[PDB]
Amino acid sequence: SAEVIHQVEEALDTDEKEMLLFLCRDVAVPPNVRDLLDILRERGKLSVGDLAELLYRVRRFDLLKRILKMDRKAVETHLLRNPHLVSDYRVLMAEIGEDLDKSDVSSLIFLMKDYMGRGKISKEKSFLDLVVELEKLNLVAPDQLDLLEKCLKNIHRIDLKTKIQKYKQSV
Amino acid sequence: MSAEVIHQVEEALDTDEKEMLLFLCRDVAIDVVPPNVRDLLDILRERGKLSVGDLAELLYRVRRFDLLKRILKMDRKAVETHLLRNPHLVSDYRVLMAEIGEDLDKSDVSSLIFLMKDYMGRGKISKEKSFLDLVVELEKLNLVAPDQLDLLEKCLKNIHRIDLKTKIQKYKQSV
Amino acid sequence: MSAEVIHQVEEALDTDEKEMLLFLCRDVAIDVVPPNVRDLLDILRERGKLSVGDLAELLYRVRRFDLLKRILKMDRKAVETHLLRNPHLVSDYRVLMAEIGEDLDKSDVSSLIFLMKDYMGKEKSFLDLVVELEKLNLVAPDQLDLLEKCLKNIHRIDLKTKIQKYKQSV
Amino acid sequence: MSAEVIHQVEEALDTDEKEMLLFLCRDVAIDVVPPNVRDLLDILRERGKLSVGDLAELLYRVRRFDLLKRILKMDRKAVETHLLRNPHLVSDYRVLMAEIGEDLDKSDVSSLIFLMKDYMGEKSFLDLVVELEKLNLVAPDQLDLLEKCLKNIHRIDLKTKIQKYKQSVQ
Amino acid sequence: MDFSRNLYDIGEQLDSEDLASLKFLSLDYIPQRKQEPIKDALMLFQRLQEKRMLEESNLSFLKELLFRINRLDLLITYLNTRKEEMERELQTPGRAQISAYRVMLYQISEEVSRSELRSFKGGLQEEISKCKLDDDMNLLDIFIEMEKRVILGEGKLDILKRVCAQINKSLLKIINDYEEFS
Amino acid sequence: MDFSRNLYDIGEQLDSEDLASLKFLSLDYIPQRKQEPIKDALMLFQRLQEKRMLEESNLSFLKELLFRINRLDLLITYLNTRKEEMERELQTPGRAQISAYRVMLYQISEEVSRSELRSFKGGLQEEISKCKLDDDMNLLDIFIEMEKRVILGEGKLDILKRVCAQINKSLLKIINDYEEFS
Amino acid sequence: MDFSRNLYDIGEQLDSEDLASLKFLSLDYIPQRKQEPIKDALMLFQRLQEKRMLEESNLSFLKELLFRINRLDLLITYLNTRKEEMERELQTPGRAQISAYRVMLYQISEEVSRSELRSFKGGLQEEISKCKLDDDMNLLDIFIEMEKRVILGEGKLDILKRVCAQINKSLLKIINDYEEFS
Repeated sequence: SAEVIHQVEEALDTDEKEMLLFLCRDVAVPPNVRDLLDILRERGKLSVGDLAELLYRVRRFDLLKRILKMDRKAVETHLLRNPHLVSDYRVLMAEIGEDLDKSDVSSLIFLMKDYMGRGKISKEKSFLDLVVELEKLNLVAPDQLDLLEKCLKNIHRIDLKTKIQKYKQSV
Repeated sequence: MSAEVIHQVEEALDTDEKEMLLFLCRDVAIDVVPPNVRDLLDILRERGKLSVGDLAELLYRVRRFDLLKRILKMDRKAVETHLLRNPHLVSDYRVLMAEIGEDLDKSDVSSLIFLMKDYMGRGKISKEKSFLDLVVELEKLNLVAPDQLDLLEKCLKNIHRIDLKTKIQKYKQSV
Repeated sequence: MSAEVIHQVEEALDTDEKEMLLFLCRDVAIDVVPPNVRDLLDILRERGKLSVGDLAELLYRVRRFDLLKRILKMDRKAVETHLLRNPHLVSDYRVLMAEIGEDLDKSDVSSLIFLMKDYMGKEKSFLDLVVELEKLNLVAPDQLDLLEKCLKNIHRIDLKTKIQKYKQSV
Repeated sequence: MSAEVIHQVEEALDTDEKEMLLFLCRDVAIDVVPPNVRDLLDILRERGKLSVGDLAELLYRVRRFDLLKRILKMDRKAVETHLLRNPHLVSDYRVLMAEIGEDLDKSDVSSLIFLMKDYMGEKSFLDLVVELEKLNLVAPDQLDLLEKCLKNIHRIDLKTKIQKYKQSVQ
Repeated sequence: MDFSRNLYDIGEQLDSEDLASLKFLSLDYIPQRKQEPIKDALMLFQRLQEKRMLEESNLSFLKELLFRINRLDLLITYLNTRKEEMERELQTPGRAQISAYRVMLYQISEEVSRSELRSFKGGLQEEISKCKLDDDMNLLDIFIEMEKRVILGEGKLDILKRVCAQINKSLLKIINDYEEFS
Repeated sequence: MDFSRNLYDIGEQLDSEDLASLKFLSLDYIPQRKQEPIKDALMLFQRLQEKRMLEESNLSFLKELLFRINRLDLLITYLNTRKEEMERELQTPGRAQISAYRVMLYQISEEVSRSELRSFKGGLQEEISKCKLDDDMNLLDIFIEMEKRVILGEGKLDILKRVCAQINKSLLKIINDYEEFS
Repeated sequence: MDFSRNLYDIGEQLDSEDLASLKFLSLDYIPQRKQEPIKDALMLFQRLQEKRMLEESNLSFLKELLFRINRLDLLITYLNTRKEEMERELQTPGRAQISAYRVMLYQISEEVSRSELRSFKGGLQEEISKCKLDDDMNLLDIFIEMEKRVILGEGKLDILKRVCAQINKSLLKIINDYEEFS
């Protein structure tokens, strides 16, 4: 409808909106969430089974049950059948970003500055900003992750390295 | 000159030696205020005045030779020879001040700040400060200089300590 | 009088000295409140009220002789003679307030604000406190009864002596 | 008074002061919401409700006696007499709301927001008040919800203030 | 809005250390990014509500959390639940919403004094950088750091056992009990 | 500003231990979260003013607090009230704004030396971990911890009697007097 | 900075007992809150300078304190002042800033042995808790506590006489002298 869309757009978060934009970048930006949803409804497929998966990707089960009147079972079944909307590459990127504090991103922007300009990265940026900047530099892709893995190993986060290895083994 | 070794050195040093390192390189980075170690090292790298020899000299000054042995695989003899054959990155005045600060206990800073209480203020000296901080504050008043150590000499003599006075006189004769 | 000299001066100072300088220069720029010290210095240069002697006076008020020795190549005696000759931009009241603020630790200012909470309503500093008192038209370079009384009540008599000496000077 | 007067007023005011002024004149800005404080002052002056007495009233409400002494050369007694004699421009409802907002702290306002997020569903207390007014949950005749919320957070002095005001108005 | 009032009353009886322990015990359902700015019980409760693990009809998670930190008075005063009921509920398999691994770690953490902490820090000088061995660090900080560098986990315990053996042996008893439970 | 000045003078005459005793005694009207960041009497007086238990026209609670900690010189100097007036006022039912149980706890705590404290800590090794039995703890902290774990409620006192029976028996007399009061 | 150097030299020779005696002697000039963190002569000198009771122009207070604490060598060395000069100055009315009440109390304190202290504590164990009656506690602390409970003061001295009469009479003689002086 429209009231549900208004509640959805008003009950989200700025960082949550940033994560949503980062995730939707894969499909291929609208600064506002409402324009992005209009685009998804018009050109893409704004299906319930897709929006539910998108919200479940960011751990917002409260809005999932409150608005959709559906539990985690429907999105679980949808994921078990096929993750049509998003890619596991974006999911892993978001999950990795979710597990980093201010010191981690500070060390990352310090270390990756070796072959990136100071003004190119600027400051006050999240891990999604680093990811999109690397994508613009065109050396990070769902198949090439050795440089990222090495950089992660440098800052002594080996559990995330194991997660990267597990993801690479899966696909 | 990678940033990786820079981060390794930064993480491998305690906060106690961080302030000493900032004090030791105050003259070189004098047009700007450095907030911490990483930013200061970045500024030195950007200015081009930072090299492997400079880092080795600073590490030798802070006396952490084992870090050089494990990372750079360099002993104190090599850095000593390099310093002998090259201009000194740090002035002997700075290292003298640092050694004096290291060679004292908290039982004396209270007496010293009491002695020079006239020059400073209650609010400035209320918080606990190290010897190097007091030296920096005195420098801001232009009351202590590398070529002018008379007031510090008198203050050291006032605390019934003369070995440090002998060290100061030795530095003066080195001039 | 180079703008780069201004930038170097701004770089050398820290946040506390910047706060003290802003408080000192608050009176002359009563028409425009400068959110930044660089903007304040630019305004002073544009108005023409900022000069070599003016800058030396302002720096001496903050007790930073290193810049005068290095940048301005001047000592305290020459600027002292100039100030004895040239009229000063800041009143003795402002420097007296700054001196008093220098000698109060953060513990006792809490006691002072606790005393004065009756007349008003959070990491407050003494300079901010006196600015607030000025805003409510209670403490002025003319009348200082409130500050003197409160200082006496909290067992700080030397500041009372300083205030009385300043008043006798006037 | 003149354009330069209101320009100086805008220059000398603070962002928190401007926000509190905008909130306070919300009742008289019912016709339209001004995006700017200077725009609001111009609208009020062109509406004929703005005068020297009204300006002094607003400045007293925001506690800016220093400007009144420096600009309009007036004392608190004059504005008190004008308030007592002339009709009050704004209701004491807004005054009480502003005074309450002057006391609640960031932790306090966050706790209140968490408490009242149940009925609804960074923002300042005044923003919460205007939100409640937008939802028409609190009005100058109904305060039981706010009283209960304040009681639940162990801030009883504000409850006493509100009850005293409610007794006074009737 | 009595539910919010009850939650506020519960949160108002927590100091800094209890908040830190609660934050540590919630690492299995809260990411570090969502946890860095957390400084009050209300924020943590809002975070839990966002994942719909806490509501009027669902109080089990809160009960388990409060039970694990032994703050029984808060349990009995507001939630109207006694010790026997919680013990029976946790005895039932399938009702455990928190891994016994984290619980064992927290219980071990509660059994260290300052001298024992200094001895532990001195013992782990060899395998851990002094930067992570700051004197300001508590046991939980060390545990979080060790888990971050995957030097200590569910299957990685031998270094932990060897280091803890020096201070005490009942710690080995607890570790063996947890291992047997797995 | 005479009222504020008088309050400041009153606050100027207290050590850290008296502040700790006051904080313990005012736990009923003050939650822990506000209790924790308090290191001077002025903040405590601010909180009490916020709860309107102390003002210019209301000084009963302050007098009660000062009398209960055995500080009469302040009462006679900055309040001009001797022991007789306070005792007569306390005789009035409904004016004892402090529950007698807290007073009894404080009185019992006031009659223990260092050796007795060590004996108490050694005897409380039954149902309390030795972490709370470290030598840093005082008796009031032990009471707070026991109250946290519903072992020393207003109606639960037998454990206290059993532990205190190992040091002195007049403490049993005090407890019996308190019970007779109820 | 010669004057500050002289002050530091004077403060250097003081010991723990002398520092404690000086802290006690300045009770009416230093309240409890400032008094507690005092652990050196320099802090005491700073506090005295705060109230403008010690400076370049006025040095009578320091001489008075040194004469009271019977440090004649320090007086003759670091102040160029003799005992005769101190006696002449003290003979002049209004020059002494220390109450003869405190002076005689300190003098009595200096004339007590360990056995006499034990006898005093046993004689006054009824009205005072044992924690304040610890063996390490000297007479000054007991006097402070007694002043706190308004049982001892200028207008009430009978208890002091009754307790002191059990050992010596010359102490009562000094008490009578002080009574007749005022």
